[PDB]
Amino acid sequence: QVQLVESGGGVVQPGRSLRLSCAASGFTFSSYGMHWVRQAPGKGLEWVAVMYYDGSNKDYVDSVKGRFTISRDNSKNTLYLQMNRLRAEDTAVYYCAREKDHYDILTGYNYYYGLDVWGQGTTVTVSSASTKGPSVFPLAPSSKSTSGGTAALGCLVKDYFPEPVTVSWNSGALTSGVHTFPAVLQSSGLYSLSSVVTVPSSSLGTQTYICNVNHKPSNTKVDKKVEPKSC
Amino acid sequence: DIQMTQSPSSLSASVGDRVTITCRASQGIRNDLGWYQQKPGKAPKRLIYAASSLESGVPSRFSGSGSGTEFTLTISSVQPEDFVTYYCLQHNSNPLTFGGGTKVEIKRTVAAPSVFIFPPSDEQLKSGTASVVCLLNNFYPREAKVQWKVDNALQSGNSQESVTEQDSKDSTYSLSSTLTLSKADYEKHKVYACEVTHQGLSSPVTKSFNRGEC
Amino acid sequence: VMDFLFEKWKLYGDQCHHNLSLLPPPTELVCNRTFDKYSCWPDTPANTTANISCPWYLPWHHKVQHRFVFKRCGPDGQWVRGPRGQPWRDASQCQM
Ligand SMILES: *[C@@H]1O[C@H](CO)[C@@H](O)[C@H](O)[C@H]1NC(C)=O
Ligand SMILES: *[C@@H]1O[C@H](CO)[C@@H](O)[C@H](O)[C@H]1NC(C)=O
Repeated sequence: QVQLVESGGGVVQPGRSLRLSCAASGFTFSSYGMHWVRQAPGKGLEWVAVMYYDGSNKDYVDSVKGRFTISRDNSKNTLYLQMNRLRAEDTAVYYCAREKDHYDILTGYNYYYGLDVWGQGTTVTVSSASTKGPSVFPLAPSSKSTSGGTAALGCLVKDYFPEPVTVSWNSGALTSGVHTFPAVLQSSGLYSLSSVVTVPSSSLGTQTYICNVNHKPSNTKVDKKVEPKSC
Repeated sequence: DIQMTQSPSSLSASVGDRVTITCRASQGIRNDLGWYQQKPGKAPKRLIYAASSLESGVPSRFSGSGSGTEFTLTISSVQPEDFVTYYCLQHNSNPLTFGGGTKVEIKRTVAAPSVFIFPPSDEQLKSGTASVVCLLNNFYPREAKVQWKVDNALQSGNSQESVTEQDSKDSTYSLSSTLTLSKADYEKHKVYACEVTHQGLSSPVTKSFNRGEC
Repeated sequence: VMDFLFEKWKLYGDQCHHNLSLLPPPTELVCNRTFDKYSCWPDTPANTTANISCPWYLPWHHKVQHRFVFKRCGPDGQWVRGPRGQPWRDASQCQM
């Protein structure tokens, strides 16, 4: 029943500030040191901040010193993170972790045991982009040739914001050979992904292929038919 | 500032194999090191603490060892669910520092990619931009080289790549490469080619369509 | 569950908190008095190292009664933090 839950994440423009919260339960909140850890979209783990009980012992990773503030409200077992003057490098998922320490009286040493319990996390995206539904473009089968072996087709989900977007095929009926690619961040600051599926070249002409693109943020729901070309 | 050098970045293993992940600290950290497992889309989950101790409820195939500057994570026999990313964490000094991470991928035979090229869709051209996509389907290993050419003029800076996670079914990879440009540039150039360089290929493949619905 | 060491340790702490209760404000850049969980230290001038007789809650305090524990005050005016930012000091003389 010991759990951590981080919330307050979302989209915010560089320069503006955001506040994150971390609720705890199942354990005695006051008796542990709390950390924040973050992870950029495609990168590894990075430690950012840490408070203990006091809170006379707050430390921050260099890139956030004088920019982030960590605090805690023990009455309602909640940890906070003040994020100011946000920038690109702050774009990441932010976790909160628990750590136990121990003071040895005879020695005078303080022992730390590391981060043993984390939360699911919450995403923070710093960008000046506005919510936008994707324009769904078809990719047609058959290239140069026709009717021989196996072919491939799909949908191009271009210029949307923010993540995520769900893609389906024939309302979920088709799940074989389908590769929905992870979205790429375009230079314009907008996202764009490709969803693809491989089928027997014979299934063309009879079978109807429709990709089902769903972008919740903009309340955009599009169903696109994919048909062969001529030339 | 303690640097945590982790090796390797990614490794090759078959289920049942013995796996070894090493962590070298730039400064002595005693046994204040711990290992972490992270499944895609989920928060990290500690496996080893105090370097040599096993977290409660974790398989007995996971074991850590070492102290001071050298550490090692071991999986006596890799399991299908163990093929995921692992991080080491030092909690000795501030700042707290993690290793680069290690991605464990299941190993198979080589597999050349089936390549497909898609010209811009008429509906898109109407907007003023043209995206030409290239698909490398179910290949292996991940290492792949994609090259764009218009009028056999090698393109650079106008395309982007994306690769899928290893397939649960065949353990292969697939990547999409979107070459993007304006309706103008697209209609003064002549031949659009997608060149793929791979290991399973005894010779670089090039799939070219030419300036039309073709 | 009686812990005689803990009870004596809590005693020393109680004693230190008060004694630093009376002492008047500093007239210069110092390191605020404190009980760093080991010993009670007074207001210490910046860039100087403070000394104290080994704490009496120690079981072997009769063998180290003549020794000293040290705590450095930095030029900042801030006490010294260990790697993890905890109260830091030199109690080598006082150890068993
Ligand atoms: C600290 O004290 C030493 C010895 O008293 C002195 O020489 C030095 O100038 C001082 N260092 C500072 C103020 O950083
Ligand atoms: C302890 O501090 C006092 C006061 O400054 C100093 O005079 C004395 O030398 C120090 N004692 C030792 C043993 O270092």
